[PDB]
Amino acid sequence: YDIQAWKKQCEELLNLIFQCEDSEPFRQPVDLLEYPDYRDIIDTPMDFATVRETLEAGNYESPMELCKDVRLIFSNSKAYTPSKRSRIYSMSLRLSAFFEEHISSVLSDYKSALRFHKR
Ligand SMILES: CN(C)C(=O)c1cn[nH]c1
Repeated sequence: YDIQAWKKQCEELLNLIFQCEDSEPFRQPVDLLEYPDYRDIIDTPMDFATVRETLEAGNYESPMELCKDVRLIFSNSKAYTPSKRSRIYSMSLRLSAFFEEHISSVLSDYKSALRFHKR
């Protein structure tokens, strides 16, 4: 029932994601010189260094907000990909599966702790 535990749990999951080779295209903002039309397709860029920075600055109130930004990294890749078989999109699906498998308990424990707090 620790209401603050999610933060270190998210920091550790971000460390795992950064050690994963599949995260490389998503570690920093998409380079507009490499993908000139990126902002014509994507309205809200997102990347793992921005998520880590937001977390470390104390600018996420809950793991749900962090989860929303991580899911936006994956939906941006899906929207930008020219093919469902592209290399970078294929990496995003594996990384998404790994992130969802690990964030599930973080979200569950946080919501349970918050419900206990207002019991
Ligand atoms: C990060 N990035 C450039 C992408 O998500 C992408 C998706 N398909 N091709 C490139």
